[PDB]
Amino acid sequence: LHLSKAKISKPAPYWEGTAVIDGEFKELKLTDYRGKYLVFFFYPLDFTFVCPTEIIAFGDRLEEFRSINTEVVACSVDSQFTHLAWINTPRRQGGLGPIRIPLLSDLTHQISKDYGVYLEDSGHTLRGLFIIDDKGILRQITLNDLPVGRSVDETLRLVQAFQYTDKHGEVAPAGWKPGSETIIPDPAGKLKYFD
Amino acid sequence: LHLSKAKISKPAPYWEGTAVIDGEFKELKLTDYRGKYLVFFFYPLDFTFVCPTEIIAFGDRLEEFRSINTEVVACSVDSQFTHLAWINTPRRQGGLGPIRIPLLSDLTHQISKDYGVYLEDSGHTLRGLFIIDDKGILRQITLNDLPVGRSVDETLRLVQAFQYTDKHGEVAPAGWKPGSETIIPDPAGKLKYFD
Amino acid sequence: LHLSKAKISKPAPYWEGTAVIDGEFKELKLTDYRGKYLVFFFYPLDFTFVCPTEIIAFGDRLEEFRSINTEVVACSVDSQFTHLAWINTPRRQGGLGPIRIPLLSDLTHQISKDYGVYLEDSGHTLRGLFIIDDKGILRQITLNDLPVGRSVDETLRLVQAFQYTDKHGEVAPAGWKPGSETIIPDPAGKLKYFD
Amino acid sequence: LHLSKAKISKPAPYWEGTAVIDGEFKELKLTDYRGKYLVFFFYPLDFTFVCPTEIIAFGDRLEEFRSINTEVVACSVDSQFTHLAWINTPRRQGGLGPIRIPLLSDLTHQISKDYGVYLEDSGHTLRGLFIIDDKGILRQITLNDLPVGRSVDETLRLVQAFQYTDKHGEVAPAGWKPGSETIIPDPAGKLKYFD
Amino acid sequence: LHLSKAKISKPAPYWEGTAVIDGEFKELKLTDYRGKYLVFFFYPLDFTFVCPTEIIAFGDRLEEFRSINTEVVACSVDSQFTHLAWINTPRRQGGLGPIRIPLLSDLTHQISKDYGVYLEDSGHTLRGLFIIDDKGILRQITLNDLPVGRSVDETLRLVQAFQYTDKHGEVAPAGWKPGSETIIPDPAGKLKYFD
Amino acid sequence: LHLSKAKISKPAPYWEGTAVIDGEFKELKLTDYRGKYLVFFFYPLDFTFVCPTEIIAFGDRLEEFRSINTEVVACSVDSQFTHLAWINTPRRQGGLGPIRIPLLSDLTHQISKDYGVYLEDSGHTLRGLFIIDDKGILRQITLNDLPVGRSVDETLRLVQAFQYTDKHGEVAPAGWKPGSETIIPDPAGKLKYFD
Amino acid sequence: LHLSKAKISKPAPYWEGTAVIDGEFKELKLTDYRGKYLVFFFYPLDFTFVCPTEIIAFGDRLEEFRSINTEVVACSVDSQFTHLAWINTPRRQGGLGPIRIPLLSDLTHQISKDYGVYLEDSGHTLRGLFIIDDKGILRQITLNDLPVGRSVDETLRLVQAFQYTDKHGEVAPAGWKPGSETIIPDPAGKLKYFD
Amino acid sequence: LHLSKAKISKPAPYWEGTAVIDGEFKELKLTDYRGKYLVFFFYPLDFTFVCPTEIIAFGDRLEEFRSINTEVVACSVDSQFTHLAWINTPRRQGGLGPIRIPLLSDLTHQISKDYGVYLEDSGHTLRGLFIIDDKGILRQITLNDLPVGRSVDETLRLVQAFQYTDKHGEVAPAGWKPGSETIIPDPAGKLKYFD
Amino acid sequence: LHLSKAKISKPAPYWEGTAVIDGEFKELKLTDYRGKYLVFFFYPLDFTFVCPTEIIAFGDRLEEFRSINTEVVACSVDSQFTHLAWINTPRRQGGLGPIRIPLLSDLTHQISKDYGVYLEDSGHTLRGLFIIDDKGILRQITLNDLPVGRSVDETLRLVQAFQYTDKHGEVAPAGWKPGSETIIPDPAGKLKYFD
Amino acid sequence: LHLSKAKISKPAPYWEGTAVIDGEFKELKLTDYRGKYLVFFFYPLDFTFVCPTEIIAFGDRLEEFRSINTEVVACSVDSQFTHLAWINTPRRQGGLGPIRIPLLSDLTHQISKDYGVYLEDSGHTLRGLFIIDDKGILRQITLNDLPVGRSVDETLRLVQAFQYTDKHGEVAPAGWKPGSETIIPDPAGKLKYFD
Repeated sequence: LHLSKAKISKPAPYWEGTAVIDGEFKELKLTDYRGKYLVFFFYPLDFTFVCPTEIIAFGDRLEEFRSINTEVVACSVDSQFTHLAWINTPRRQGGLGPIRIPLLSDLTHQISKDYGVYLEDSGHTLRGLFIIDDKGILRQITLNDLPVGRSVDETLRLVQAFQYTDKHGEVAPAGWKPGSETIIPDPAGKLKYFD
Repeated sequence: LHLSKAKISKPAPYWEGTAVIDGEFKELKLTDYRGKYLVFFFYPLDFTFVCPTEIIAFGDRLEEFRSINTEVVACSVDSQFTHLAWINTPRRQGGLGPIRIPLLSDLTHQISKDYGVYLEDSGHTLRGLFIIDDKGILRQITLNDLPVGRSVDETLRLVQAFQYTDKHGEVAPAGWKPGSETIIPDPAGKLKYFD
Repeated sequence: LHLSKAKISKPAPYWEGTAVIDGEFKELKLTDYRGKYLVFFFYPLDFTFVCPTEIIAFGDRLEEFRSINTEVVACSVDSQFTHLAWINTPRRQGGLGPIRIPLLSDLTHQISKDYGVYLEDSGHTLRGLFIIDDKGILRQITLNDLPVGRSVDETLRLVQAFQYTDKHGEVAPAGWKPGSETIIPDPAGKLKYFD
Repeated sequence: LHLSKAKISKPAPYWEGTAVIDGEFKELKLTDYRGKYLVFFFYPLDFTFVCPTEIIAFGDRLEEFRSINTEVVACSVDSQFTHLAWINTPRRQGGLGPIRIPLLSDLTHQISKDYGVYLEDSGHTLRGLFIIDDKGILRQITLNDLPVGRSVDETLRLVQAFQYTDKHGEVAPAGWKPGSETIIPDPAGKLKYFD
Repeated sequence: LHLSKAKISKPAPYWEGTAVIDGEFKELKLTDYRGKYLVFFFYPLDFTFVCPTEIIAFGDRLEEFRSINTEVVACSVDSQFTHLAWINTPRRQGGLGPIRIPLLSDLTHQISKDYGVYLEDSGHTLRGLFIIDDKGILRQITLNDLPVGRSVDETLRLVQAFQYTDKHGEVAPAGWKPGSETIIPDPAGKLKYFD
Repeated sequence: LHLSKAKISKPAPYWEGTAVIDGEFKELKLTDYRGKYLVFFFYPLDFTFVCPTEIIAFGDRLEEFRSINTEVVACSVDSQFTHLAWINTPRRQGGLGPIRIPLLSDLTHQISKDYGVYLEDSGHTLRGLFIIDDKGILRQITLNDLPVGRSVDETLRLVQAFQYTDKHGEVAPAGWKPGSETIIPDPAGKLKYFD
Repeated sequence: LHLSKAKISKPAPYWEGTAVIDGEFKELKLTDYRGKYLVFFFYPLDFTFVCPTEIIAFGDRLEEFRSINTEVVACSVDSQFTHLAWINTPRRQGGLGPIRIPLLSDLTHQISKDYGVYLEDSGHTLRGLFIIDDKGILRQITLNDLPVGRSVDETLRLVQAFQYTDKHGEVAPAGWKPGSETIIPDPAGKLKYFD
Repeated sequence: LHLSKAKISKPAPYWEGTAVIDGEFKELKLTDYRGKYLVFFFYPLDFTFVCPTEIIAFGDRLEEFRSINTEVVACSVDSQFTHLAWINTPRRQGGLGPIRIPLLSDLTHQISKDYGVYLEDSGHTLRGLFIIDDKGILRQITLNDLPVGRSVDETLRLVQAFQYTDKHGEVAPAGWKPGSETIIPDPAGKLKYFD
Repeated sequence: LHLSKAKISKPAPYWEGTAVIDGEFKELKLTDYRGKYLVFFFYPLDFTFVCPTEIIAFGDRLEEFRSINTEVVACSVDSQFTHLAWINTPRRQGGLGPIRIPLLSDLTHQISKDYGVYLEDSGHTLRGLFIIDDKGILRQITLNDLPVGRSVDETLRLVQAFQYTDKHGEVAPAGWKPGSETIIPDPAGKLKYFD
Repeated sequence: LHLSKAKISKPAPYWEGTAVIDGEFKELKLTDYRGKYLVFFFYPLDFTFVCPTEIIAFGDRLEEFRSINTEVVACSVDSQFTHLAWINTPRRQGGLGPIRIPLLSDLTHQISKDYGVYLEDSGHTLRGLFIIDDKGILRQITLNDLPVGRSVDETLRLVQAFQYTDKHGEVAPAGWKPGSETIIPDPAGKLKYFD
């Protein structure tokens, strides 16, 4: 039986720990992001394979999140010292190079267990991404098995859709992008859309 | 504390029930899909709002899954009788019209609870999608809060990536599509990619 | 063992939920009925067979209840959206047509379990009818297996008898209808009836 | 919480006891009735008010049940000796007179408690009636608060309905009597009834 | 393991219920007897064999108790309506005829069980008699198997003996009757009797 | 709560111990008496007051028991050495003198506690007497508070009544003595006695 | 496992009961002896064998205890009435004759069990003796199996030794008697004695 | 609550450990003494005050035990290395000097606790002596508070008494020594002694 | 409370995991070391401060262990990928450089908890060293708080002493080094060392 | 499982006991050492082998600790009396001679068990040494199997290292001694040491 504190439409489970932020160690906590959307994602291990490509994909596109009031934080079970060393490893060596996303350390595994992403037999997490709104409420959960990375395009579309539906109180159909048709969640009002 | 039987890299929890399949009631079970990938997704309620758009999006693109050895099954807590009535409601009335995807009924809520998608306060599920491989192993889990639909494009990309990595035993970086570069999961072999 | 909170001669178990009333979604509560008798009945499932005939029979004869200060509420495990769709289905198609009885939705199954009528293996209720007096006290319980409908005539006879015996403190013999002999519940007084 | 062993669609709870049958004490068992429908009914107390009218009502119309392969048995918490005294009491004194219906004695209360009809505060049953099919399965439960008697007509209508639906596998609409239209419990076949 | 609340030397267990007293139903309580001795006895069943002989033997000799400030109450598991019908049955038919002793009803079995005289296999009491003093303390317990009646003479003897020893603080030898020698309960004082 | 193993109509609780029999110490067991009725009685303490008079009353009339195939055994918590001293003490000093009834010693209190006659606050028994049949079944229980002794006449009457009803299968009315009428325990048969 | 409340150097377990003192029954308590040493001893049974010789041995030499401010109390499970009978029995018949030591009665066994001397299989005590100081602290425990009696000389020697070491704070060597050398309980001080 | 395994009449608790025996470490066991009486005694601590006097008093008188087929073993919580250093300390310094009695070491405290002589607040034993017969049954227990030594004379007296009563099946009066009168344990036989 | 499975003089707790050996990932097990002494030490974290100096000190002095049949294994909670990256970091940068000691990865924390060295609040181990003999038995445990490194010289001294005492069965005094005096563990033999 | 209260980085477990200090018995408490470092060490047994050499080693070099504000205390399960005897034993006989180090006694074993050094099978401690800082915090634990002594030099090196790191907040590399290079525990500042 799988156990987690992470529930959609409930407050995201609180976390705090040491992150590497612009080459320095800093205390970071979930509530530092109140007032903004947060994309909080776990990756298995520093110095491995799919993991740097995802951090780099989000990092290189960070201004696309920051301009819609959204922050990104990545997390693995490695220490902050390992995070720093990986950052100071050239991208060509499978390193990260300099990076604008905080890398949070979950050495005690408590944060992983709370978000239900810890693999007990391996001692690290799978690829779990969490979208948390400006009120600290968990809106979306995406978990991938180890071999397959996530999509920045898809995360962006999700954040946009949650902020849109937050604002207008209509609902976003399958595949919705900005500029797409939405639905009034009324059995009479829905007919606008379905005609 | 959230509880489920659904664990990535473990066998997907077994299910069986009545589905509507080409306008008829039929017994359907998870293991009927052994040997093929399965996209198994839950939606909140027949005769509601985001729900028909997702069923229709997958349904209208079904041959794109069937040609990569992948089936799709949708599920809600409504009865098979309600599923049939919704199918026999014109798309213009927010109905489904004829549909090639089985609609599985989870009236006892046991299947929802097993997949960890049941909302105890509402009596139906959230938007939870599950990708299960040809061996019955759970590979990917996507859960959306009620207001925001899923993406057929993204589901397809995920299925493709899991089947690719199944076959070649390399790993798929962030945003991977067919034709994209992969990584040899070796600290020496990974350097091919990172150069 | 079978369990229920519904005990004859004790206050009927409190319920509240969404009902379709006049084609609109309203909160409805058991306490809205204080001051009136209430026939509160569960039926298995919208869009089925015996179920429409029973709802229609009570609806079409509503005045016979209302003119003796009695209201009627029907309940299934279906959603309020499925209720509304059934109401908008013509009677020729097994729909209800417009209806003057509230259709209460018990989607979480709380109400059905409190009344002891929920079938664990099927995920819906059997045919359970409850007669609740104006003080909120449960007077009568009628439970039928699935294939056999209830009787509006028998329900009305029971309501009238509970009303007559509430008022006069005589008791009602077998088959009593308005205009029939009653019995004074005393070893001396009973002799007036039996001679 | 209210507890009982009696569940519709399951074997009626087994019982055995002393009954008065044609003036004599005999051991009577629920399994004596295999092969026949059984109307099994409890009444509060010998030498009381509604109770003799219900026993007489069923008694005088017994062949109406016996000619549709149905037996009737009555039960109260009173002793076999009290039952026999009551039989030997003239109808004109609230007595029973001779009757063809067995009066089963439930002095220990185990039968009452098994059928969920025992009133802990009072030490006797309410008016509970049970229709049990020829396979020993419970089909119908009718519980009345003390002041209001049951109906022979209605019991007869229900027995006929269960027998018809057993034999023809159609279902019986609200109010159904012999010669009334039934419904084919299929979404297509139902339309013959509804149209 | 046999259990009861009735202990010699301790307050007799409280009881209350409905008795037939001069043809009427009245609430009777143990505390109604404070200030008087009470012979409180159980008998198995109304309309049986030994039982009317005992009730009639104490009833017909009631003045032998009242003139020594002693009341008599009889109790069985039968309803008060059965007690009244028994009273209205002529002695020649095994009835009681009018009786001056209250007949307490113990339909719920609570009083029988508190007095340790309830027979779980039969659903009624054995023949248990209890002598309770004016202060409410249980002094004497006599329990007989079903086939053998008790003795009014022996009961009188015991009451007279307890009243004598209460008043004079001497003790009553085997077979003591009024006018008989008693013993000063003292290793010195006793010699007055034995010498 | 008062606890005991002694229950009417159930085998009398097994006992064994050392008794004084014709001035000698002997191993005695309840089962030694199988095949005959036994009057087994407890008295509080050797060298006390009511206690010798009861033992003497039975001892002096022992041939009245023996000639109806009934034995008598007395028991207290005192040791067998105390029993012997008391027997060797002249009747005029509250001693027993020679005696033909066994005096059983219950020094460990096990026998007293099994028979429910032990007084935890005093460390000895009250005056309890038991009538056990030839099959070892307990038929009668008489418990007196300390100040009041038992009756040999009443005990003989009970033994005679049990033996008579054992033999003829009729039952014995209140105050029955040898030569009195008995009752056939049958609703028709009983009318022989009452008419 | 053997259980007791009596522990050396801890307050002796409180006791109270009825003793025979100069031929009279009197309430005695352990606390009556505060301010003086007490030799408290149990013997198996009145009217037995080693038991009288021990009581007589102490009784005859009681002034040797009294003159060192020490009292003696004896106890068995026998009743106070047995104690008195035994005292009133001449020494030449194994009786005690007059005696100046209280004979405490432990009829309920509580005192024996508290002192750990009670023999569950026999229902009396072994030969146990306790030396309790003026403060109520248990100082010495001597337990003999049944066949072998205690020693007044040895008991006097112990009481004298406890009182001496209580007064001078030195300690008493093996076999110390009044007038023998004692030891200063100090690594240097001890050398006075040993050298 | 005081606990121990040592009960008079039952096999003495098994023990085994390392003893110093003639200057050497040897494994010693209780069963090594079968066929002989054993005086087994505990003393608090090596290098203390009363303790060497007791060990020396039994050692120096060992032939008084061996010539009646009795061995002596002393035990404390001290290590065997401490026992040996104590032995190699001259008597004049509070040492033992060479000794013919084994000194058992109970470093783990298990033996002390089995014998109920361990003092939890001090971490050593009180002065507890145990007389065990040739069959291994515990016959006698003597426990002294710390400040007061035991008596070799008393110990000899008890051994001689137990051996005499074992052989002759008579019992030993208070103060018995060899050559003293014993008692035939019989209410008749006893008169030979008392008369 | 602190818990561990590592007990001196008991078999060292089994472990197995992935190690970096010769720059490659290998399964390694405690049982691979049977036949050799093993120094098994935990260090807090790769890429830190005291940790490289200790690993380097043992690595650079490996021959001193291997020439006396002793191997060395280091362990932290870091992944094998972080170990490999640290090994590929030059010593001038706080890396290890190539290394001839296996670096075991304890990512699940199982091994660290089994050895009692895991710090719950920090998510890594303290400085814990374990010396395990050739039979797999744990001989020595050294635990240091974080800021203070261990000593290769002290470890080597300990290994040599355990080897010398395994071989000769003499014992090693404080500060013993090869060539120093040893002690024969006997009270007589020890005198050769101490004179 | 092995349990202990001693955890590095937490307050050393509190202790108190009798110690021998400069030839005398004194109560000694762990809190007596607040304000100073404390080397607290356990040794198996007085009058044994390695144990005196370790105490002498620390004893003779005491001022080396006392001049760096550090105290030393030794402890074994032996009594204060045995400790004093051992002190009074010439060094040439494996005795201690005078020593300035307190010898604390742990007769009850509570201190040993609290520090996790007690050997349940043997009844004494292994060789466990604990370095406790001036704030009462545990910094270092060294446990040796019985055959191998500890090192004064190494203990001294550790005390100096903890004192240096306390005061300067740098960290001490493997092998560090006074005058050796330390490390600044920061990823940038570390490079001064490593380069």
